[PDB]
Amino acid sequence: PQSDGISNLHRIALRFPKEGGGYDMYRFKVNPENYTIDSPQRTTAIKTKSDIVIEDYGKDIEVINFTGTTGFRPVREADGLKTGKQKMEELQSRVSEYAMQGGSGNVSGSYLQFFNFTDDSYYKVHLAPQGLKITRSKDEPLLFRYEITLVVIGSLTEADRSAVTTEEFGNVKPNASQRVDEGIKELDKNARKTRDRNNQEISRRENTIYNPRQSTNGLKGNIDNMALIIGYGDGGVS
Amino acid sequence: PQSDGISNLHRIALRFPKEGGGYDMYRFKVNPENYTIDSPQRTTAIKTKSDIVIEDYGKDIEVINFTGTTGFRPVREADGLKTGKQKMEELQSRVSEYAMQGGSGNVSGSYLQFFNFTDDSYYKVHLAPQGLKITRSKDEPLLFRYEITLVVIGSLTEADRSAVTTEEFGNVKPNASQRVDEGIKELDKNARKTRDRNNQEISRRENTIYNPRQSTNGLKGNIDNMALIIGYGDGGVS
Amino acid sequence: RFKKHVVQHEETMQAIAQRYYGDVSYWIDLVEHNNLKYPYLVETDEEKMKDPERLASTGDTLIIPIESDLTDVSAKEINSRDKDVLVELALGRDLNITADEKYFNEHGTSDNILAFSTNGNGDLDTVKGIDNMKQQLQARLLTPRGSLMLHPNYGSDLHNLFGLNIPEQATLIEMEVLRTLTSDNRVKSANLIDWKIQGNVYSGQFSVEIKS
Amino acid sequence: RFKKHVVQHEETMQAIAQRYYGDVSYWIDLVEHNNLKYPYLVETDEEKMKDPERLASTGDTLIIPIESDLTDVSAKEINSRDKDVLVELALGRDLNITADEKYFNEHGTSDNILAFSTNGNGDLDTVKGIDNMKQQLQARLLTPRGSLMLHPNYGSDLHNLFGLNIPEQATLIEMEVLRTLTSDNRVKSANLIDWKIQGNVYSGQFSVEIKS
Amino acid sequence: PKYDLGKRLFIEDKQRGDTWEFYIESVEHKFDYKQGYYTTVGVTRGLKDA
Amino acid sequence: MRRIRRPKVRIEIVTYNGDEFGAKLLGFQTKNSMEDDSSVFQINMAGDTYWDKLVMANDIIRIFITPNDDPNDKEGKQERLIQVGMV
Repeated sequence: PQSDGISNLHRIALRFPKEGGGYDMYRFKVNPENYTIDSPQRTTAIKTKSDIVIEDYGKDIEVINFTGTTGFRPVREADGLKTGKQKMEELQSRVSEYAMQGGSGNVSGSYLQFFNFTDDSYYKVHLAPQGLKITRSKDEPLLFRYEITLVVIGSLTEADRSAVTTEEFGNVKPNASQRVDEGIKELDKNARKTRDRNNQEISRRENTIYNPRQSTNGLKGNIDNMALIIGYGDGGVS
Repeated sequence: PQSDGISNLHRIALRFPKEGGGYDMYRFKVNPENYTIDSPQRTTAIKTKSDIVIEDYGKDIEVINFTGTTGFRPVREADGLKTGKQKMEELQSRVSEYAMQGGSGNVSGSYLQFFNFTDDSYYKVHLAPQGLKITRSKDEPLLFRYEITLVVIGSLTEADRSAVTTEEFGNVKPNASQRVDEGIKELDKNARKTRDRNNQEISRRENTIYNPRQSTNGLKGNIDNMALIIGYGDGGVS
Repeated sequence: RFKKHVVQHEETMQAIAQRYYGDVSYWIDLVEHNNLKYPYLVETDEEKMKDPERLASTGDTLIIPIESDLTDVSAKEINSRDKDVLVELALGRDLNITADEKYFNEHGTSDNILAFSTNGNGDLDTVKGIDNMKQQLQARLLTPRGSLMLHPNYGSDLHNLFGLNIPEQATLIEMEVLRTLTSDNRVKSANLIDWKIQGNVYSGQFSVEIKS
Repeated sequence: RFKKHVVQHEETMQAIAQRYYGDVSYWIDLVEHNNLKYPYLVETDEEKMKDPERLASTGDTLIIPIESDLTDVSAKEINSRDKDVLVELALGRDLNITADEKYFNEHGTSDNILAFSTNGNGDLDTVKGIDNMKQQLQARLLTPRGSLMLHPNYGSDLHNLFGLNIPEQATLIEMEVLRTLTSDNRVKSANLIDWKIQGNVYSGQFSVEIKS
Repeated sequence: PKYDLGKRLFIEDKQRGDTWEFYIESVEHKFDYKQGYYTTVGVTRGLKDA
Repeated sequence: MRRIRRPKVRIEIVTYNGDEFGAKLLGFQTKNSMEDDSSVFQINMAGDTYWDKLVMANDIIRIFITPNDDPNDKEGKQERLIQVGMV
């Protein structure tokens, strides 16, 4: 909530993956001076000789950028008494550690988790290519300023795409394929050669999610499992 | 340090490399008017039809840029009485010694140490592509302004790439291989030809940190010596 | 997958097919999906008495395929079996382990909680459809993330979250609940309706879009 | 390389492999590293008394390879029997020359200060493991940058940094010590935790992160 | 200048801890003050798990 | 009035699931020409997953393109296949 005469102001906090698993949970003690959010669209416009054609491909990657200053006067902390310079240095060190460890293409763990404690909204975010720009000019000598730009991956309400547990009814790991392969490994080279011959003969004679119940996709697996317990030719078929 | 609660801040200092061994330093009598640090990230975001792909490849170059002037008052020095003009001339000469004979001739130092006592931060820096920029203006008849941009090689606390020591457990030189080469130097032409023929014969019928403790990497090296000195064939094998 | 429909007064059979597919001509497929005789719909309910299973009337329920499974004979066959029980094919059947909701709700995150039980006599209690979905959200969320002895990243971080009662921490509990619940494909999405921080009691209530 | 671990109350051997390497499947190769008989982990010590060396029970250590060395047969054979001798072999053994520990700390940056000693009986003293590291660091730190007869650019300029005790000299000394310590690849990082002055006396301490 | 024609090339991938082996058949050098200094290494007959 | 278009590409593969393969689509080309004696197509894929270890050679990839909006009931709602071939 913002200061609206009904509730007191609340200020932004950022959750980071802890390198031992779990998290760190940093928070700002003075809120941003500028706050900007962009929502670009992938729409494109092409002009044909007799008509205009409007084509859209959906939402594009959002950008979050904000700028602010760390407070001067000392302020108590939930486990210390930390000054503005220590807070800014802690921020720089978190950011440096998060950027440097990403040298394997992408962290297998968390993106940064962002809580907008001011206007109700939550995002998962990544460091933008502008990065953490820190400056301190002649004006306001004892106040630090920080500029952060981020890109939004998705809402924090939704879990990871690949991690979603699919239906997986029936059996995704059928035993028929496994024991067929074991049988065929156990066969003699001449046996497999004759099986290849029979397959080629059948192919000549062509012309001229899995569930044992209410499903036909696994029909071949039951038939392929046969022709080895029963000698349907010196070797299986298909 | 700053001016707040703690004793008087310490100015920013620059350490350059002495040709004749040792080091020479340069402290600014007047702190810079502007001080900017850019820390971008090398990461690209490209959305697919219904997902967002984020890839990263490490931390980007941390670019340091600051602007300062030199006072008109004189001030005590370690040797002599140097005014702002002399100070800026010495800075120019130092930068020119580091830059002009950098690509030509040779410079003893491989890098420059940049000390931020006021910000309590340290880095190893090299002249940026923008480089030094000096300018004097109408409304500063007596003064001299400098503008410098830098690129951070890395943290000053870490050691140099070339001054790093690996684990190097056990012998690092496999003396058997190195003296097989030596024993081979003496061999007659026929011995070498028979060695080559034997090697070919073994080769065409194949498919059908040196430490002998807690490792098997140096196995064949000791066999070669033993086969050479004892004599498996006229030359040897392998 | 499918949609429900309720037959309305003098409802024209072709109007159903048009109303949900735009063309009229797919009504031949729809009536085959629902195992209807030629009298596809009838005003009088006494006429249904003669052939109840093969004759529908006002207020009866019909099954509407989605467009892709329209001409699949196998879907037509299965959709002729699961009439007004088709939900069971998507949400599934599983064993009941919630023997008393009066028990585990008062003990919460711990070892040695849930257990198999028996409804009726002799047949072990199998809990089905929406009631399977209740269990498969509840039993998931009570498990801590690391727990289960195959396929880790089950469960939730909920047991970590008993920190200070201050507002940020409450939103952190909302986030882990949302994260845990949207993790199974059977739910489209989730969002918070309301929350209430008592002196040491968190209370909050959440919507979930179960499919069908 | 490896990670240390301990047996917890009624933890199964499946549970460990799953938590550290992800897949439970790997426990099978993981028991060979700890040389365990079938009762791989067993709760009771009076049951470990059956044949003590071939088992682990509650409170005992365990060895956990990195995944690259998990499949190596040589790593299996070595970890099977060496057990606690792992750490010593992994961080090294050499002669002890810290004979006069009270003394070398009275004349550092001067030569002739270290010397062989005798421990046990009839054999030169040797140091191992963490103390191998305390020795080499202490000596290396107290050696000038170009004074070993081969592989120079080894040591420090600590003999050169004596100055007016103003803070810039103290940061310079800090950086030299950190460079000194971080030279050996076996140490991850160093950082200062205190620097302190007493007139003409420097004092301070550094924390070093040694690999497991 | 270490890379030369006909020389065997060993690569270690840090992205996922993989190892690659190659055989050099062509190299094309490029030196210019305008933009850095590059060296192409053509390879053939490459395989993994080196 | 100006037409509105919302393309929606699908990809199906037969020997990793095809629906996950289609999700990481970014762009493709399909050179087909009677002038020459060979038809060739190219597909650009994102770097999210290591495709080198997955997609074995000689697999068959089918591509389907949605011309315009489904619910509008336009003639373009046909899911016409654009090209099929062997990688």
